Amino acid sequence: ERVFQISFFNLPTVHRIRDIRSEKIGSLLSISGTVTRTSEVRPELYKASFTCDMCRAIVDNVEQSFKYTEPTFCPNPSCENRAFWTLNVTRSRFLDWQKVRIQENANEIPTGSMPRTLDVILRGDSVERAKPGDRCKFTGVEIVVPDKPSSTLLTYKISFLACHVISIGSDEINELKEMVKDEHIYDKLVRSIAPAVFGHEAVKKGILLQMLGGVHKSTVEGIKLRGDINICVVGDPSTSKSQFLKYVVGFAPRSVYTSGKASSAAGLTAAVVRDEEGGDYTIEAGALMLADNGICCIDEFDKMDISDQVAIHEAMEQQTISIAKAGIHATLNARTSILAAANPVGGRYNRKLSLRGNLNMTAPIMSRFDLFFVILDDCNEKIDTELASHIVDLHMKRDEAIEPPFSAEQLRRYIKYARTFKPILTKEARSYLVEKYKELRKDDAQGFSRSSYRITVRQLESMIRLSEAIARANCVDEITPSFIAEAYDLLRQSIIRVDVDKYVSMMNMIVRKIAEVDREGAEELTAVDIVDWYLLQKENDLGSLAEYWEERRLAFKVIKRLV
Amino acid sequence: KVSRQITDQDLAKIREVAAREDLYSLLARSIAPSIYELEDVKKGILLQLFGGTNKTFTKGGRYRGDINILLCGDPSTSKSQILQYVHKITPRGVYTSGKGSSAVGLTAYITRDVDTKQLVLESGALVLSDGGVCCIDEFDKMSDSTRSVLHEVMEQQTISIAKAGIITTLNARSSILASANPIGSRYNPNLPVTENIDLPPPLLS
Amino acid sequence: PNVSRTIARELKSFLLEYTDETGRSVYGARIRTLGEMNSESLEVNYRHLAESKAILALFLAKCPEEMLKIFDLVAMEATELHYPDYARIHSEIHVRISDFPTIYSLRELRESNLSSLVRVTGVVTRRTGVFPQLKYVKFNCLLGPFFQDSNEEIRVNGEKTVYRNYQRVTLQEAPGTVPPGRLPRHREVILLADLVDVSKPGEEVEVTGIYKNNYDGNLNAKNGFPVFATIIEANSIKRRVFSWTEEEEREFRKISRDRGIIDKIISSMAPSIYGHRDIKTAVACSLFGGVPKNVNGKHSIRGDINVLLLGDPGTAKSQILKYVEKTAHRAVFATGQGASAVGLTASVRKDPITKEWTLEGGALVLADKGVCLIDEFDKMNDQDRTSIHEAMEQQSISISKAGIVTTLQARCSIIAAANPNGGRYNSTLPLAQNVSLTEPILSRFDILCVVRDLVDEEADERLATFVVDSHVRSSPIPQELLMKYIHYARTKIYPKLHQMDMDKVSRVYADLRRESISTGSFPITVRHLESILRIAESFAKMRLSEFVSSYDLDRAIKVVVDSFVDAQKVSVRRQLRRSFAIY
DNA sequence: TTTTTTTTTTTTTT
Ligand SMILES: Nc1ncnc2c1ncn2[C@@H]1O[C@H](COP(=O)(O)OP(=O)(O)NP(=O)(O)O)[C@@H](O)[C@H]1O
Repeated sequence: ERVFQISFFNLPTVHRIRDIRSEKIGSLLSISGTVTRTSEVRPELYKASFTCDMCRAIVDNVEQSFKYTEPTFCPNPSCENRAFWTLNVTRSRFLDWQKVRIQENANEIPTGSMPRTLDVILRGDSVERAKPGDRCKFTGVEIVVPDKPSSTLLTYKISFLACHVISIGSDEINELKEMVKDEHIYDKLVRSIAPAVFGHEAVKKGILLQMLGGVHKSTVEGIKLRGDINICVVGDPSTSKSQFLKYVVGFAPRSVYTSGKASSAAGLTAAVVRDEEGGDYTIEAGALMLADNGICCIDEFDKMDISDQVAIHEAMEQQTISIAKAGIHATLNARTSILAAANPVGGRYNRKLSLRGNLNMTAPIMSRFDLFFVILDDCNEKIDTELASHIVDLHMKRDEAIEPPFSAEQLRRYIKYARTFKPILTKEARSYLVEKYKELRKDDAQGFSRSSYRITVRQLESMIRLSEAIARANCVDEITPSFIAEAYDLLRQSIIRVDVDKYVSMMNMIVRKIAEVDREGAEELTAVDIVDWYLLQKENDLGSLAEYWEERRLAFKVIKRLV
Repeated sequence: KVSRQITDQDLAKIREVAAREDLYSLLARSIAPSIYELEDVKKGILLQLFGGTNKTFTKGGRYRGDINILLCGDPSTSKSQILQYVHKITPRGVYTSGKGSSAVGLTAYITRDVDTKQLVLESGALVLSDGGVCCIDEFDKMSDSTRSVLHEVMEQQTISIAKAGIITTLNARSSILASANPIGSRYNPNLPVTENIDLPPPLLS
Repeated sequence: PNVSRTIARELKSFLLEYTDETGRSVYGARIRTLGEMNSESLEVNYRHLAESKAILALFLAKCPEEMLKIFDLVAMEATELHYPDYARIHSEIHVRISDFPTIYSLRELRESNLSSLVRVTGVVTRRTGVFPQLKYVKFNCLLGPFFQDSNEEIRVNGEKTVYRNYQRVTLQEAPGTVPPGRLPRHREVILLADLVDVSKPGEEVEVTGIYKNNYDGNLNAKNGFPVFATIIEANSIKRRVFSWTEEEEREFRKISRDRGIIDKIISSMAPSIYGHRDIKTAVACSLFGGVPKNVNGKHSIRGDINVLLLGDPGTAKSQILKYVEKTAHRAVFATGQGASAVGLTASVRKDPITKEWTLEGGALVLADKGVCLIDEFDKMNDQDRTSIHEAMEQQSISISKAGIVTTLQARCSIIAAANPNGGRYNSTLPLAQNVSLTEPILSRFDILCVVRDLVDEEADERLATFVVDSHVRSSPIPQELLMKYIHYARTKIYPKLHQMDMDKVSRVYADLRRESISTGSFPITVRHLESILRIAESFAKMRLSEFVSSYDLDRAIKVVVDSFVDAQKVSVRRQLRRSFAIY
């Protein structure tokens, strides 16, 4: 019950595939490069029991040669085989193995080249540890393989093996206790995130809060609720919002990022690739695959158009995406935040634009990403000199020595710690979140062309999924009224960034005409003019000629009611 | 053998050329011996091969030295001559036309090895340019999937290939010069500039 | 060893007279079951083996292979005491062996897992038909009888040889459960006897069987080294499992006796949802299916329900559809288009090398007797949408490609979810102004589900207090029960109306259509009328009345009413006052 | 005692 496997590492020097020569045979060597086509693992004979050999020799050992046949060699005595082996499989101990062909890396290879590459076989428990696309340190063992010479009583080639492979190519919570003491690490975690960006404030938070997880769980029975969080940041190009995005990929784990129109469609969707060839239906990932459980990023929704808009929105509700070309029936685990930034369809604000018509996209995918968090970037003279101050300090190669209060990597390990929390407010002061959410829609109630949306029933779930991450921020669980208050108002800005029964229609517009106009003007002149712009917007949503006339004689009848 | 380690004594011949006053003009006039006037072009293109410096920070950064430059004017300016020239001087050069460019065209064709029957990742015209200088014709005339590899490397300064068997998002960093023409091809006197440059001013930003 | 005969002596004890949950051995009940079911497939709980002796259970980790060989041979005996027969019936039964974790997935497998019992699971993929295996060699004499083979038979004969089923099945791990970056490495799995052909292409399933390798095998030149290929033969198979039994069902009818069970299943269908009791009615209504039903030897009409759910942003809509999957025994989730696998075309592809064209079923084929679910009709091309309109008419699919005349059978009910043109509420004008989809494909659907709204105050305090109460986890029928429920009734109960009280719906349909002229058109058809009975028959199946009571209609009718009524524009102010008598 | 095989038709797809 013992078979021991040797591995040697930290080898003298990395050698190229172009460096591969016959001298290296039977010798240790370090090489690294990209995977191609990992093949399924199938056992190594090592030793076998095969016998008899005519008729039972039961001889069990060795036969470890590379064929691997056969036993039956020089048995028993007296069995005199020759004969059958006969193969005895059960006593044979097996191990591993899979063939993985490595490709030579692009950065080193001298274009035009077309890198010439051979197989790395994984013999040893070091098998399977590899992942496609990565470069990895290997152990040499040049040797050779059978399919120019022939053994007269053949053809050979390079077979690369490694007895050892690495994928290259504690007390810091005591740092974290020190960090989880302060009140101030809440604002600290904020000014410490992206130095490459200046100002923009609240939006920063969400980014963090995006890397931070939500509940993304329960409550049965039934569907998994969200969970997650989502942000589409917008503003006039030159905004320097993209500086956020490279910060996503340049900070966050397993970050997938593409802005392009061309994915294409599938894309985050599967292709499906046909012909493979040979029976085909080969299912592309595509795109978002390793993106699963990660922060996905896009630019310029104008430049992904409308075709795929809701097809990447499958994961924005179901959180998983099935994919149909008339391929084979499938569904895919997508669970991810999707953050992005389109440039506004006017290129600017478009103050007046309700953000709904601001985006050039549909509420199902729009209402779902919460929340957008508008930033318009403008000139201001001081600010022109402050952009000429700090943005300059970024322009600066030096001083680039200005630093955040948090070392970036310690912020990451703080997250990897903050990713452990599963904070839950069961607390009865979530009653306050009701009133809040109630008063969240009491205002958006009119106009329905306002921030509404509604705002969406999902924005209650969103209201929750905000304080989910607020908790990981403050590291305590069960949250609080203050915590959600943060997030609620925090929505409230970017919903305000969207801002710029006979007599129930009459007392509607009696105080509504003044609601849109008595703040922006006098609410004066005559009584019947208030009727005349109303014969404009009344006729279009009324459902008869009779419902037109009670939009007439009632706009008469309430006038002589209040006159 | 064929159809560069620097010697020491011409290095102080370099600094000798450095004390020479007109090296900013001089080398430029040595850039394009074929072309008359347009000295701001030789000027710029001089500074193109000297373009920028690497900022690696602690992390992120990598704004590089990379500089794109557009040029255009009256049709056939001898722009294609400076492209066809500078293209050849370069350690890694790149050149193509408008309408001869698209998204699918310049990155990772990932074709089969053919004769050995094995799919092997191929570098597209953009991966090889990584470092050095690209060149193209008439950005007004580029297709819609064209610019989709551009929106991709201008800032990302990388390229993302996850498809088929193997996944790599690999870097591309190089300065670039595309020749072009106004829509006219005369851009006509007066007029607002943006439309006259074709394209929206957001894309030109 | 012969000492294992003594093992065989005790396992019999665990195998037959063992009892669980206050007597009533699962054994005697199943033996008796088939038995009466004579399906010669016996199923064994590992729940029990661990509890009693964990030494027989570790025997599954050494060599389960032959352990079962005598094991089932005892069950036979144990079954024989119960049924002194089967000498004339099958004369052999092998046990199924329910779940034994393990709980390994796919790609992680080691040679240490060979010859020892292993549970596996994954999604069904391209499969062969059934070829009978040879088993025991036997002839007229004529050398003698030989065993064979799993599978060698080395190192010529036979006549009366006892044949058995054999089917080889390539199964691949779910693209959904696929770890990222990876290609779908896959496994070959053998099926025998009752286990044969049970599984069906494209579904998640459990394969219980042990691993085989041997031998060389044939790869060789692709390796250069000894490699014994991966094959796994399943001692049993279970889909991603549930079926009713005698006791559950006998209690289950005791639910069916009470008046308001129909009412109960209403509040049960949206357990975490709340939302509107309005729609769920039509949801479990559709979900319950209906009588086929044939008029000899002609058209079978339709017993299957066509759901159209109009959408609205932020409405529960996309959340409700997916309840039906883990609800339904059988379903296919297609989303809308863009799309979700598959695009619902039934295609035909020529197989590798030299073979003529194999026919791949449209996901509907996967969904037969079940229900197909779609959302977001704004996102469907006019290309893949065509064939939708087909299935709900013929209850089948007929495609184009290429070289083979065929027909199929599609019994799929259909749940339509689609977001309104543009944003929230679209036609203050007639709702015909709402849908982008053509009316021919619209009226095809029997239940027109409208959702809302422009904000109301109190109802959201209602739903959302309920919501912040829902998320707190981190009258409804128990959910195990209601799936067992609708399914139980869908394999059995077959409702019929009597013409006596049902002329009333000819006259009252006259009432439901004469002024369906009064405002707009249509979205009625004569199919629309046809569907009403299909709505009632379902509730009858929930009441398990076996034939339609008058009230069973009142359900259906009342549904149809406001299914049409708020679907009408504000002019529906009048349309209310007419359909009153249809209350 | 084993030998030896890539176009043409159609398809589903951005
Ligand atoms: N009773 C309820 N009413 C409304 N929303 C609910 C209810 N219960 C839960 N929700 C939540 O509200 C969300 C709204 O989902 P839904 O409106 O269907 O997304 P969607 O608008 O359909 N996206 P799309 O299908 O593209 O239009 C659900 O996913 C739940 O998280």
